[PDB]
Amino acid sequence: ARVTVQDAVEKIGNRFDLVLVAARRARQMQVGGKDPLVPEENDKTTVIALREIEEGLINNQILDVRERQEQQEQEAAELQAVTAIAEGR
Amino acid sequence: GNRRIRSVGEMAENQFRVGLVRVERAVKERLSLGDLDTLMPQDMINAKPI
Amino acid sequence: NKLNRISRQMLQEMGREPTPEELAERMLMPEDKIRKVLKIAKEPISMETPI
Amino acid sequence: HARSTGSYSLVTQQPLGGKAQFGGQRFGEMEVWALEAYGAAYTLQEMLTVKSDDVNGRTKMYKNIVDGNHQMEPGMPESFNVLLKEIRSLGINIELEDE
Amino acid sequence: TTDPVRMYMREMGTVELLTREGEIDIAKRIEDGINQVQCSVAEYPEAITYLLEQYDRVEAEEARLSDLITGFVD
Amino acid sequence: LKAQTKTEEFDAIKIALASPDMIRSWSFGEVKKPETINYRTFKPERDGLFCARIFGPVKDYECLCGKYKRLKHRGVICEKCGVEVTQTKVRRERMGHIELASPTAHIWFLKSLPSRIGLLLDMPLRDIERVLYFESYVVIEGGMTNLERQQILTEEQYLDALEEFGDEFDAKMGAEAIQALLKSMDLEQECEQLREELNETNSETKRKKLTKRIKLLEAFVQSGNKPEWMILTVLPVLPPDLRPLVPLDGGRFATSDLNDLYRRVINRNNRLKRLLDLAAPDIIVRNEKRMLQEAVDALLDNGRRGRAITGSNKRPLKSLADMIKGKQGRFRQNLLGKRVDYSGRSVITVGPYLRLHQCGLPKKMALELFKPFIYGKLELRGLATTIKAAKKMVEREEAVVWDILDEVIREHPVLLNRAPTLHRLGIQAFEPVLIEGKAIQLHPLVCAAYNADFDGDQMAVHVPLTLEAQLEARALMMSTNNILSPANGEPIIVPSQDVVLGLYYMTRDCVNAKGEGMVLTGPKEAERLYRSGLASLHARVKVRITEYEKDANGELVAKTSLKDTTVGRAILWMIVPKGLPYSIVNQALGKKAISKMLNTCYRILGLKPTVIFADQIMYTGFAYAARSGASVGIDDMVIPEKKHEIISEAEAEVAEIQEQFQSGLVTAGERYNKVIDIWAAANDRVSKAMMDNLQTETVINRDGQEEKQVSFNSIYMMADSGARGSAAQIRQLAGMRGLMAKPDGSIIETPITANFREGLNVLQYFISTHGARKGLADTALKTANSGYLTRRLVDVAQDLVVTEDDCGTHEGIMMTPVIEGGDVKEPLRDRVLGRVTAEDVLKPGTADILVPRNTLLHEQWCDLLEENSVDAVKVRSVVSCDTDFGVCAHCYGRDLARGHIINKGEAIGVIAAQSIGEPGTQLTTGGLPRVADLFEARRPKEPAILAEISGIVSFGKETKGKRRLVITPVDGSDPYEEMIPKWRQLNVFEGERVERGDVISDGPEAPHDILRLRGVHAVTRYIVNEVQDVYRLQGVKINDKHIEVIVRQMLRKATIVNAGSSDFLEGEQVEYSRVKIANRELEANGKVGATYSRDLLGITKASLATESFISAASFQETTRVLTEAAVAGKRDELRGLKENVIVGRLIPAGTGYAYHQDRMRRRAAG
Ligand SMILES: [Mg+2]
Ligand SMILES: [Zn+2]
Ligand SMILES: [Zn+2]
Repeated sequence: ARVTVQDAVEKIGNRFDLVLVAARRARQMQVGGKDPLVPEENDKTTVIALREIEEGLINNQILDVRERQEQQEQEAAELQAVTAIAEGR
Repeated sequence: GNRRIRSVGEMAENQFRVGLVRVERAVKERLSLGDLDTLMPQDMINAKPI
Repeated sequence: NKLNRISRQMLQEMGREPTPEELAERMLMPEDKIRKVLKIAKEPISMETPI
Repeated sequence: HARSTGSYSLVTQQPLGGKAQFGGQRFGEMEVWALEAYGAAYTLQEMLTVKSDDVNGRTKMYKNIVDGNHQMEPGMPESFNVLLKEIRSLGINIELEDE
Repeated sequence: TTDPVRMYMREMGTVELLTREGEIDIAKRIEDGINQVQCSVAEYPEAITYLLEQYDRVEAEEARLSDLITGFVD
Repeated sequence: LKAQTKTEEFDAIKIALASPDMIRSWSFGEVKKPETINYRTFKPERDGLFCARIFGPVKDYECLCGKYKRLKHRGVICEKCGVEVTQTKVRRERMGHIELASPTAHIWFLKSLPSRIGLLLDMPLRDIERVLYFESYVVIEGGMTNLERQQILTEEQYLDALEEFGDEFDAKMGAEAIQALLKSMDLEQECEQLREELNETNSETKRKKLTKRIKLLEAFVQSGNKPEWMILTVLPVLPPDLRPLVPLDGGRFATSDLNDLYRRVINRNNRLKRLLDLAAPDIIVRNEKRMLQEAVDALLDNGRRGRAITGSNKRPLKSLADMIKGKQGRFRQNLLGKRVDYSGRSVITVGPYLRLHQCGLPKKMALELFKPFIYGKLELRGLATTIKAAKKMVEREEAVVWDILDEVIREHPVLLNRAPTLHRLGIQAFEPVLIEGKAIQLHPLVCAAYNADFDGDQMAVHVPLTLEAQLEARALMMSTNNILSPANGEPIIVPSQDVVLGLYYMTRDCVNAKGEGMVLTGPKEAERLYRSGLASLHARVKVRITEYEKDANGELVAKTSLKDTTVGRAILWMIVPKGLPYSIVNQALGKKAISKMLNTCYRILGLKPTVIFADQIMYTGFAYAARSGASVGIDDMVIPEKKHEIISEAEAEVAEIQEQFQSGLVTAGERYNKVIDIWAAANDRVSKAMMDNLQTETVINRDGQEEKQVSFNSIYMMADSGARGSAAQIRQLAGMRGLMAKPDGSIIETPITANFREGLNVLQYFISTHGARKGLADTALKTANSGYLTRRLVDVAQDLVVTEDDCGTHEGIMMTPVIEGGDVKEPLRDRVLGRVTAEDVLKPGTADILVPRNTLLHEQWCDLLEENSVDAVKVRSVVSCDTDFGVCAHCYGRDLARGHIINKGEAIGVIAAQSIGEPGTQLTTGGLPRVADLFEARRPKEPAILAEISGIVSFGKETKGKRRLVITPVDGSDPYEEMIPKWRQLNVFEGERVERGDVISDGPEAPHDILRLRGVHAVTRYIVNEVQDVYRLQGVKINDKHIEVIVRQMLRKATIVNAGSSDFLEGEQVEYSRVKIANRELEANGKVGATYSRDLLGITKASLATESFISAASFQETTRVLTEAAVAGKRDELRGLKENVIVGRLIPAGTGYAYHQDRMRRRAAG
């Protein structure tokens, strides 16, 4: 278990944005889009996300960056599909 | 000395009293127009009211 | 209304009150209709009734 | 007593024990303040919307719980939705503006 | 005092009760009035021919006698 | 880009009057008949209050006639009887209408206390009602003849006026007249004329009402509402399912009273329509119109006229206004307030084995609670084919399911709640532990925050479904994250009784005990000595210990020495983590010291080390207390040997004073007080006798003859350690108990000479009863009163939340020690702790800054202030914060259950109110009612008076009932002379100069004055110091912060003085205003800025003003709020807490604060 979140609160000051950020990450794992960034002890995504904050590899900046990266990762696949919609003309 | 104690017996008497007054109005109302020997003390006094 | 009238006399006349089938013979119709008629005739209870 | 998903009141959709499977615990105003003192917004919304008063949100939630997706698609509590019609039943025009 | 029961009781109480003779007076006035309109209806040419066109529909089975007249004198 | 038309996510809300066509928009048909259901087949009769055509299908997706029963057919309107086949849910939405023959007045706008139609037309109410009942004629658009526009005429008078002027004059009566008035009214023209007339005549009587009326009018103009709409043409009908006819058991039916009401309105209406085509006389159609008016009024809000009674039932039928209204305001969110799924409850028990972060949960409760989680998890791993098969599994309770439950339980917090939730600790999150049995087990250390005894109190459980709720629970509401009271930084997790009795018995020392004098290498072999039976738990011994001090730079130093200690303290040291010095465990460890231990541990090592520490302390406390074999016997209560003699000597005293009264040497009253005094002194004598005997009487031998130490007698240890019991209660057990008081409040002069160890006779017990009875009564009533206090408080605060980071004002209040009459009734270090300095503070010499400008003052900084002699520090407060519409975190303080500075977005208003309210149970002029008077600003009964202005004053005129006081300023103008009644004994020296705000008499002073004359900082200091006096007398620790935020809300409004933008005398928000003159200070007008005067509003008065009307309709009187808003067309933007709770979206605070912020900026933007 994770008894006290104090260490995570150190990493992100607000402690409310912690709930938000840890949430956003916890759903990335629960809905299967991704996998944990740190050994899962049988901890549910709630606690796995908190360990990821404690280890400093996940926060609002990183996630926004990663997501902004993934946007271009899908835009690369569909590149031909959506440009084939030239029928708009 | 100014606090009096009632109990089932006293209270029931009051309710039975209330029943008799609401039946009283009826008995007078019927005995107003009553025909002489036809009606008797049954047709007047009801049950349900008391 | 006809039933109320009978129930009035029969209340003290019988000393208890006419049985559910008592007014039935007194009334013309099939006489089992007392139950049906008596039910739909009832007025709905206020849904705001404090309990 | 414990209750997961029981019956619901008709007039306002709210948990009600009809089977002697008891209606849920009563969450009061003081408890709302308790949630307001903590920074917990989502617990409070789910408390007075999907867990109780939202005739839609409740089913959309339950299906997600078995699917393994913890979310809420909250919608509007039916209580407030009734207050709108009750106000609107008078001569008062009450609308929801903007976007 | 509001309570509309009162504002009725007080509004009608102004109207004075009719004497048994006064009743016939008013009733007599009615007869004159109606007979005027009855006579006034009798003086319209279209009012007759229409009644004619209606009874011709009655004899042609396009209507019934109950839907036109309630009876004459007799 | 296009906006939208269909469903977006709305912000704000608007409310206004409804046009007849507007009402028709909602209506999907006109209800033409009073019929409800067919009476045999219970189907709805068409065109009736229940109608399939107008409203909706009785059953889902099925036509009424039954022609189209297939789920494919949807948008089809049946050709036989038109019913669009759709879910029965739509019968809960679609409205209807009724077209009324004659116009009808809306009871809300006729009878609201400030009658709206009345003051809109500038016409009295009784006249307007007289016209509605056809009891007189009223003029409309009189033209130029003889008559006023609003003049009222009688029967004969109307006739005479008509013969003279046939046309160019008009008069009507009844509803149609009023509607004609409102339509003819030109608001623009009336406004202009009223503006001129306002200026011309100067009288307070005149312009008060004048300004009130003009405000409404221009508002009503700006509203968009047209006056005619207060008269109903069309009447909306509420959807059927909101007043259902649904069947019951035994075939009986039950329906809402509205039907009974609605039915009536229709009939009368229909009859009137009939009575028009029948050409009835006036006297009848008039009566019918009145009857229609009565029915409509009764429908909307019943009880403002005749109070119509429902059919066959005496109890008056509940109308639509009573559905909204209630106790208090709205039923929906008010207590109480909606039932919630996924919950349960039961009797609670101990469970001492628990770690502080967990709780025992009965097996059966958890199974039923997590049912959906269990169902979904069972088929995720494939132990169940489908959801149904999973249901059968848990319904069969197959053995395999318990392990699956351990999965869904492991990391998944649950919420625990107790009955009187006061502060936020009333609900706390725990990690569930599956437990056989039906009782909830609760960690002892938490029992204090809940005020939960074990005498059978029950607790409730809530499951946090959404992911955000799990993380909110774990990161906010979790047990381990709140260890400190938000009211004061002291730990609320302080060990309670058994645990502290253990540690007291552990670190204690007797004079001679096994192992005395020996020396040991370390704590490990100390326990080895004790557990093996060689050494006694308490014996004086030197042992080598290794302590730690982190006094280096972020670095733990180590030092070892031979400490002179006991065996128990040696053993206990094993728990103390790292950087604490051994000095903390070397004492006797009473309940007071044992708390400061945990506190320091928190302020030094941080959170995590303190938690595991706390757990260990509990475990060892219970354990060692059990070894101790502490008990309580009847021979444990030692009565003084001198008691009977003391009673006798005091008994002689009473007979002496009595002899003096028989001979008239002393008056009756003087006797009573005297006799009462000697008995009281006697009680003190006996108390301090048995206390000496009981405390020290252990007399024991070490190698010599004698010595005496503090007693090991059981009951003393309880009272001494701080576990339970106190000198007062002990005094009642052994020494005599008190002098009770007769009911009228006097105190009987023959006290209770016996005690509980001895017997009480008949009389003594009987006299004891009143104290008991008054005790129980007082608490049981004062408990409710306390709650009421919190209510007003959270209403007046609430929406206050930390918004900016630093508002950047140097302003703040001067914090000094309380220094009351003796030495320091409360120090400086406590007053300034955790707050932020307003400006840099000097040493005794200067160009030396000890604390630099705004810095959080923590334990080291406060001690640095203590190192130097600095006696006074100015501190930023929430009352002075420059931030508008909120408080900047820099101005608040650090306080939380965590030591860090308060986070951005935490809602301080609630926690302020809660922190003040929770201790309110312990209070008892003076007491809890004194607090209520303070926060309500109430001016006292016989107040003092303060000098209005500085300068030399003198007495003037003579005795009229006021003897005038004339003040003469040095430079400025004299003219201030206040009329003070001279029969009140004065103070102010007739020949001396008094500063403004000096004592012109004695007695309390109204804080209104203090605000006005002395200033803002002065009054806030007065409130905090007075209320803190009240609480501190009872021993309640409440930080001044909380009191200050309530204070800030007290002064939210101010009254303008100067002008150039807004109105002269308007009371208005200092947030709005200050932001308005700060905007004006530049740009705009060069400076047109207006001067205000800060005002003091009592708590119940300040809560009245809230911009959002949805909030006000909650706790205020619903009817007035809705109306007064509906005329102005007020648009509620939410933005607050109360309102957002009603509508059911994210609170604009805490976790939600990100949402509202992100939305608020999207709004009024591109
Ligand atoms: Mg109890
Ligand atoms: Zn059909
Ligand atoms: Zn500030």
